[PDB]
Amino acid sequence: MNWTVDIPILPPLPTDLRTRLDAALAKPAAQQPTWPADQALAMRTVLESVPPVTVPSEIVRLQEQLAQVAKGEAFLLQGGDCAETFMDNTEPHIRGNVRALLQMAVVLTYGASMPVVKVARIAGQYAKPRSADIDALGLRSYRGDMINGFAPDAAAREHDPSRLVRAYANASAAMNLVRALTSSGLASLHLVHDWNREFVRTSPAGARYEALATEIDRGLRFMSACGVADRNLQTAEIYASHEALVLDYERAMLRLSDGEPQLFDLSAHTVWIGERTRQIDGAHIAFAQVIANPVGVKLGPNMTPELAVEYVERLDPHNKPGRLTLVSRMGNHKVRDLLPPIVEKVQATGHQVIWQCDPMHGNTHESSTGFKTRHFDRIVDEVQGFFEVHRALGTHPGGIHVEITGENVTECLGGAQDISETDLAGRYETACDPRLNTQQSLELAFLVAEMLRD
Amino acid sequence: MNWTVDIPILPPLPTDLRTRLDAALAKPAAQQPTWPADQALAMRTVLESVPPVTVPSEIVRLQEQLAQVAKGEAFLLQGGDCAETFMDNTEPHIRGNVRALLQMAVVLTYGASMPVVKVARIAGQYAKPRSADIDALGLRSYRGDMINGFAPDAAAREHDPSRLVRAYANASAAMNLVRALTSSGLASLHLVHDWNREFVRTSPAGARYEALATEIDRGLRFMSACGVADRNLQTAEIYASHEALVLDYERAMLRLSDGEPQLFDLSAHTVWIGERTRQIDGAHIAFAQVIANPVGVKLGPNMTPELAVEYVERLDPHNKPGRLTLVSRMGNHKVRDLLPPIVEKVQATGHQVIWQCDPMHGNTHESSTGFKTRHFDRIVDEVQGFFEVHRALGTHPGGIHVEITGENVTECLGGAQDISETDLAGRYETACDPRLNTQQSLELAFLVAEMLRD
Amino acid sequence: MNWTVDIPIDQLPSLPPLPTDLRTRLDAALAKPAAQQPTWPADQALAMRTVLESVPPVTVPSEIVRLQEQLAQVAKGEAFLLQGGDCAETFMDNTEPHIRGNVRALLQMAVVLTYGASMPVVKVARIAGQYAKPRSADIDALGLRSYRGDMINGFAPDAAAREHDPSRLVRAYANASAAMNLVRALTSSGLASLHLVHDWNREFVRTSPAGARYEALATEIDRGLRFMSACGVADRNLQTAEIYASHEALVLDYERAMLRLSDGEPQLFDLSAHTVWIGERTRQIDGAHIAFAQVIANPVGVKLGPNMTPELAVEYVERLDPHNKPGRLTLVSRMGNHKVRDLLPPIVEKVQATGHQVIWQCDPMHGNTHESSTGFKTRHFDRIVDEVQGFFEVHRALGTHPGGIHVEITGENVTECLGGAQDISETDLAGRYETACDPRLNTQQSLELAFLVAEMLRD
Amino acid sequence: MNWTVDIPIDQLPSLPPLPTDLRTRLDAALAKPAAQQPTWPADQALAMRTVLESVPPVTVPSEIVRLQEQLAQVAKGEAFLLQGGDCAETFMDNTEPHIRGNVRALLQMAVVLTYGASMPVVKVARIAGQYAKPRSADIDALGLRSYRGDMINGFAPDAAAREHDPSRLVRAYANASAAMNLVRALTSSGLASLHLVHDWNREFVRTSPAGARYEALATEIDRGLRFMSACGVADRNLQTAEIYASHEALVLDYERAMLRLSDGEPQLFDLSAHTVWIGERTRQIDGAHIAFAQVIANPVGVKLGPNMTPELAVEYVERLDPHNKPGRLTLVSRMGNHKVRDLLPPIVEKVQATGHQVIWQCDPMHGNTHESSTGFKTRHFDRIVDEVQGFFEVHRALGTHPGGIHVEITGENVTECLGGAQDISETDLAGRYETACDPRLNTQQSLELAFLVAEMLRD
Ligand SMILES: N[C@H](Cc1ccc(O)cc1)C(=O)O
Ligand SMILES: N[C@H](Cc1ccc(O)cc1)C(=O)O
Ligand SMILES: N[C@H](Cc1ccc(O)cc1)C(=O)O
Ligand SMILES: N[C@H](Cc1ccc(O)cc1)C(=O)O
Ligand SMILES: N[C@H](Cc1ccc(O)cc1)C(=O)O
Ligand SMILES: N[C@H](Cc1ccc(O)cc1)C(=O)O
Ligand SMILES: [Cl-]
Ligand SMILES: [Cl-]
Ligand SMILES: [Cl-]
Ligand SMILES: [Cl-]
Ligand SMILES: [Cl-]
Ligand SMILES: [Cl-]
Ligand SMILES: [Cl-]
Ligand SMILES: [Cl-]
Ligand SMILES: [Mn+2]
Ligand SMILES: [Mn+2]
Ligand SMILES: [Mn+2]
Ligand SMILES: [Mn+2]
Repeated sequence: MNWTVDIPILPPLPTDLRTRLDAALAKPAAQQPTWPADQALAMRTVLESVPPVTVPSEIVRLQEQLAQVAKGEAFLLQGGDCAETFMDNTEPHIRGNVRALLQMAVVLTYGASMPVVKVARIAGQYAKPRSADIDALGLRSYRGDMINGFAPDAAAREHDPSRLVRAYANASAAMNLVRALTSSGLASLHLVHDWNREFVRTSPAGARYEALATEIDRGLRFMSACGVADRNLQTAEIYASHEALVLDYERAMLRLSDGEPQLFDLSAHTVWIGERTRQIDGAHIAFAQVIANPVGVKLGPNMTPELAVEYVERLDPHNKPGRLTLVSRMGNHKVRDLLPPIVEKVQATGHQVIWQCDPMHGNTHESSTGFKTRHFDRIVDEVQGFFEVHRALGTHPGGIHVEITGENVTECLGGAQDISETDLAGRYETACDPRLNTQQSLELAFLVAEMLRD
Repeated sequence: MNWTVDIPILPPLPTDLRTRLDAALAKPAAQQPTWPADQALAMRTVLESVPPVTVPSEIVRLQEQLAQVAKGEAFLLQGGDCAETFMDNTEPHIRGNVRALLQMAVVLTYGASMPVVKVARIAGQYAKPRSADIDALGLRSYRGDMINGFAPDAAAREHDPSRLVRAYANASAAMNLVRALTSSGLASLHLVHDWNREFVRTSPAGARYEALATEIDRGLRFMSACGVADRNLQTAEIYASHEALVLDYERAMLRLSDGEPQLFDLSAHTVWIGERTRQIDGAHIAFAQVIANPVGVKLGPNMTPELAVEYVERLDPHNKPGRLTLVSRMGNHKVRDLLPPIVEKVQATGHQVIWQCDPMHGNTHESSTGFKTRHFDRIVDEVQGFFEVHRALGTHPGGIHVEITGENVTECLGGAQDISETDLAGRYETACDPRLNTQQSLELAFLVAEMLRD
Repeated sequence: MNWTVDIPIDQLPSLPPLPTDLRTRLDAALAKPAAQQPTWPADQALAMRTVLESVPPVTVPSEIVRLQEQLAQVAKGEAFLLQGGDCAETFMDNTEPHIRGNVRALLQMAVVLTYGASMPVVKVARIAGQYAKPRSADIDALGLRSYRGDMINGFAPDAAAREHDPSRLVRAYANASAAMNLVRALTSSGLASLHLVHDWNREFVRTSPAGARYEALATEIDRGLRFMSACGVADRNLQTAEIYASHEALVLDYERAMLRLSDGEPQLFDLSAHTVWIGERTRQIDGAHIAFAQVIANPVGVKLGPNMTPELAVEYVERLDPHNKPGRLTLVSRMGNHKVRDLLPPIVEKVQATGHQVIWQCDPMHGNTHESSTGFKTRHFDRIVDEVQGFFEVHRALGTHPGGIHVEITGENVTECLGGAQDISETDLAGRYETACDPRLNTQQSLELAFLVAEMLRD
Repeated sequence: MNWTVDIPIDQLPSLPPLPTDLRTRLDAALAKPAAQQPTWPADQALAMRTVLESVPPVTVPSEIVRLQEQLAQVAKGEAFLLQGGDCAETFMDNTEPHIRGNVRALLQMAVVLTYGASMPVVKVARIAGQYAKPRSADIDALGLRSYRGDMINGFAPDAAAREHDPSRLVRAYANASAAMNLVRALTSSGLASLHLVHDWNREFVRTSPAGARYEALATEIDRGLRFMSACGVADRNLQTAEIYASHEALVLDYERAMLRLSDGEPQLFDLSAHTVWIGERTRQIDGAHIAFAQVIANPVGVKLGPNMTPELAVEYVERLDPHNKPGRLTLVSRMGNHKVRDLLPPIVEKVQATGHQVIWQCDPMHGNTHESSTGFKTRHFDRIVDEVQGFFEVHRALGTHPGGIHVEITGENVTECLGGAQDISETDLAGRYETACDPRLNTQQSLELAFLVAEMLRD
């Protein structure tokens, strides 16, 4: 029942990188798995010899496009599953999520009148933090498939270092498919947009989006009338991202680039540090300072303007637009009060970060029926508030970071489908937080396109 | 006061072309100048040695694009001065007309969702027919600058064969400039469309066109957001056309192409035969049958379905879509009754003509103040009727043929500027029929774009 | 305590099965006898196939359809096929440097071949799945069950490692998908750039002992590239590099589990690769391998060695190109340099007369293998070049198209094939003989071969 | 009764005059003495200038700005300038065939030069206005006032025709605009296609008596083009052909009347052409021609013959490139093949030390003219080639850029220059000596020169 891998039995890092990497990893690290060190080492030794998920030239390219976002010349769409699972790492599922991002992106592009950088939560989003080590059933908490199992039994919840290699296998398989898919017919704007027009026809609030959908279609037809063939467009790039949480995994996937040599985390193109692991003197922030990838930090409602500035100065020490993304997650009822003084203070530093809205993690609650859930209207209202904040300051609302899937799940309440607490039981499939289903994700893109237009 | 040209003192036509050309020109020809034959010959001998205004490969290309029009895959915009004059053959004027066509074309392209073929009435529109040889002042009628002078005195109205060479000089100069202009910054869609947005801001009915103007701007911005640079578009082609009226001029500008050899009239890319010279057994129709250029015939209210068919069978004997354009000029109050049976009968033949609306020549009347004029609303209503006719039959409304200028003249009544009979006296500059000024021409394009959309 | 980590293969729910009609066709084909198959228990094989039936595919049908179009152009004399990579991939060497080196060598070869042929070169790597090999003897020189490639057992000369382990099917898939991922990343990186890739060809000329021989062509290629640039052709404005994946379809357990239905018409594609070939020891006309190739939509190839008859050749054409699709079938000649000029012409004539258009591809390696006095299995560069030379002569005489080459190469500076400008000797072989099977052309030899074939395309 | 038709020049209302400040500057410049001007009455000249002030321009400022950018690239060593066409255009020969033949020859030369130089070639024709020439003697060998070109008087050797006729200004404009129209049509026709144009270079090699000499390069160019095509470069996906117009700015009446203001910054452009040069006999440092060149925005050139000093050269640089704009000024060497290697280096060194970047262009014709024993004025192909050879040597020795050539050519198979592969003799000259002024390279000679210069660019 096991495939078995041989433990390799080789370029030394430049002395300074070895020193800084060691210092970063010696700092305290929250939310790490508790598995034996000798077993972790063996797994990392396997991962240090595998082909990388991404390569440095792609990360450099992403950095260039994120700079444009930071400068107000592009918009960032980041999205995908809350938690990828080994079980659902399948072609239909992956294609569903790629398609939903593409569908959203064309609508946002038209509304923003500028390019949309597409970053999927995919090919590595297998680890999550927990506030409690014992869950509501008295079991050790599920921390994602890189760590332990979702099944509600003790043995499955044991931390298993073999999941580090299993997670890489799943991630590299998914990434291969994402690459194949973005240079397939799935890339074509016309294909992708006719999907949106089917969505408009079947949605209960379709008549509401019909005008913009038609306008987009006429735009695409105009492009074609002017002689623009699909043969000669910017062909689709979808980048890979996840939360950099398990440092055993991230450190094993570091590779030294071939103009000074730098350390790149090649488990992804970009990674972010979450609320529970962003300790300013912690290993995760220190790890982010050593790697060359673009990075994000999640900023919740206890964020101060002063700490935001300290993240900016530590994480973008050389003033490189787009290197750092600050991901606002303040709850729809607070975003308007809490965000402006953070934005003002950071902007005064002269650094150019991307300001990205995560309207999901600040707006979750537990339904009467037991399922943890989010209301579509709160998610939409946070994005609305985020846009108001930036428009008042004249700063750039740079992007959104959403949890979505191309499946017709029943996880977040509301939308045009008016998903109720009752409906939640029928198709609740997430291993963790509730995702916008394909219709809700589409509807949000339309709604956000209008915010971009106004 | 004269430049003087030496009379050349040389490839024989294939025997069949010489025979057919001679037969065509021996047939009766209406509306020809009355100047001595020996003087005409000398002028034609000069014109037989000049560089051509157009070349065969451009005419072949136009034919390819007109085929697409005939098949329902493109739309034809034909427009420019009623009568070009030597006096106004200037850079500002020519640029004005090129700009007005470009402005109209972008709007029509967006509305049609397909390419617009642009054919200017330019670089040769120097001759006109007259129903009376003596005009309202008792003078011999002005027949255009290729024939005689506009000035109201006897001597200026004498027919002067030297105007054949003078007309070529003016035509080749204008064509040179048209070519320079269509590969200048004037070509750029963004430039051209910001003009339309200034028009929207200053028009008295601007609020009416604002929505479509914004929609176009968002379409252009989307194109740019998708990575379409102006560097890599279909760069502007504007073709040259005039009424083939003076056979001394047209025959002198024939050239034998270098896959069988054919006769091309290189005074223009396409030419049309007017109402007063379309005698079925006449020299003009017979001349049109010998040349390889695409051709049009104007069809007025006494047109029968049967005669239309005879034109089609004589002028498109080989069934080449786009070779023939049938130009409906029935008056706004008749187009709806008269056009359908012509369309039905021609369509039954299996030939594919372009159906083009000329909403001007069927709707002219004399104002109380003396000036010959047309009402904007009748012009618009004829185009509207033309579209209704085709939509009922499921045939392709292929194009419009309008008389326009990029100057702010006061020649046609109405439009958003509400030009009245009083206003007509202030800026009436046409050597012949009243042209839509730059604002009216633009407004019509918007109106026609909506017909194309509905 | 023995330097291994086990990776749980959790059972996960199955996606919908393939259509009953197509599975009916498949079962009939696979009831045919299959040579050279692993001996592992059926129940274990089934469990592992079940895992593979639900994994993300290595390739997708639209790429296969695109390859088929490019291979049609090859069959019609309008493109040239370059196929190459390791004789056997190993899991141990399935690393970034090794993959990058093989991708690089193939690109280096292709630009030289493109110039020489004055037509596009279709690039198909032996990569992301070449993990199984037949054997003639069930017992090797060490008295062990033979190594059958990493999909089946281990190279290490010990009993435990040599047992047939069906878990290696899944390990094979993990390695194929990781490699394919990287091949995709590399072909859209700076590695794709013609200028970058041809500068490497320039360093090669400067340092090769016989570089003076190739300088003329290398300079001429550089001048061609600079002309492109001078006419205003930007490198982003070219056909961006496609490298397809291929291997020998040997382990039917693996291939059948990697079958998928196209989205739609709908039919079976083997998504473990873009194209696969059938080997000399598994091409029985009524065997399971040919039957499997009949059922799949991918372009396929069949190796043709010196025992081939024109009649059997014709039977392959009738079974595997029944719809007369140009380029769907490639016939790969491996007759030895001393036999190709005699044995190939009758095969070609007979196939051409069928009215089908196959690709005629030259494998100049597998017919020219010998053993050194110092032990190592080896091939002579000159014999390899000479078979391709003879292959061109055959087609030139017949007015037929020499479609392409199929070679075993690596971007490593190994010492596996004798000869080349480096004059690799029998003594030298012991330095870096790293192949887990047949001797490969090293990076210099492979690049030197491309220059030589470029000259053969120019005459 | 004498085979002429008069074309009325109707007076038409004037458009707005040029700005007063700019006309003030112009008047100050044109008060300077002007050599070689027609003697026609001032009042008639004025009337004709008034007509020309309102005609559509020959060129537009955006094309001139684009040329200036391409000429900057030449000045910096990143492109090569090809300038060529008739020594004198005549109204009688300003026909479609003749224009097409000259455009064709220039394109044929440019593709060969592009390959050889491994960089873009800027194509500037001597066309659409080269209708005026200076003379040394006011009385010719027939006892007549000298022919001054068709803008001024008639070639025919009779008194009436030789009188200076200001109507010829308008006839010149009519002919320039007709020619420019056609040049524009031709450069966006199939004549633009690299393949078409290079096939002509292939026929030329096959039939030239010394074609064996050029076959290698011709084949190599063809292989480069086929490589482009093989890498997927479609001919519609290239920089579509631009051919600019130039002539010697000689008749100040014509040039000043063709001045226009750019739309906007705003400044004077001479829209009778894209670029104009000042000749050897009108380049007085304080004369009207240099002053006129100062005032206009177009790129300009100055001919530099064997009397030139480094100091005067430097004065041209200071007057005509006062803002240090690379490529705004071209210095055109015409020192004779026996003198260029001695006379050019001191001029170059001195100009380079100024810190300005001019274009160094070689005119290998006007310094190598002699008369045959059979009467005809002529030039030797070998002397022409040799000046360009010597010009390259000068720049190679100095590390400076040989910017381009300026040659007199036609697409006609005339017999005007001795030598070339056809070995044109003194006897042969009488067959087709058709130039109204200096002897031109015929189509074969001009194409042969391009191969030879291509080799000089390759070394
Ligand atoms: N070198 C691979 C290591 C590997 C590749 C891919 C993978 O998913 C896991 C492990 C092996 O020995 O198997
Ligand atoms: N594998 C990393 C550091 C490393 C070492 C060497 C190298 O080339 C890349 C990355 C660790 O956790 O120490
Ligand atoms: N060959 C021209 C003929 C010509 C050209 C242009 C023109 O506008 C009129 C006449 C000449 O002799 O003048
Ligand atoms: N110039 C024309 C006919 C013609 C003759 C010869 C030629 O090459 C073209 C056209 C005429 O009126 O007779
Ligand atoms: N869903 C995957 C199946 C898989 C994916 C990738 C892989 O390399 C092996 C197996 C799992 O259960 O782990
Ligand atoms: N408006 C023109 C001026 C002109 C145009 C073209 C030309 O070749 C000469 C003169 C005319 O009066 O005729
Ligand atoms: Cl890289
Ligand atoms: Cl599906
Ligand atoms: Cl042509
Ligand atoms: Cl103006
Ligand atoms: Cl079975
Ligand atoms: Cl053995
Ligand atoms: Cl004056
Ligand atoms: Cl003389
Ligand atoms: Mn989440
Ligand atoms: Mn009219
Ligand atoms: Mn092998
Ligand atoms: Mn000369």
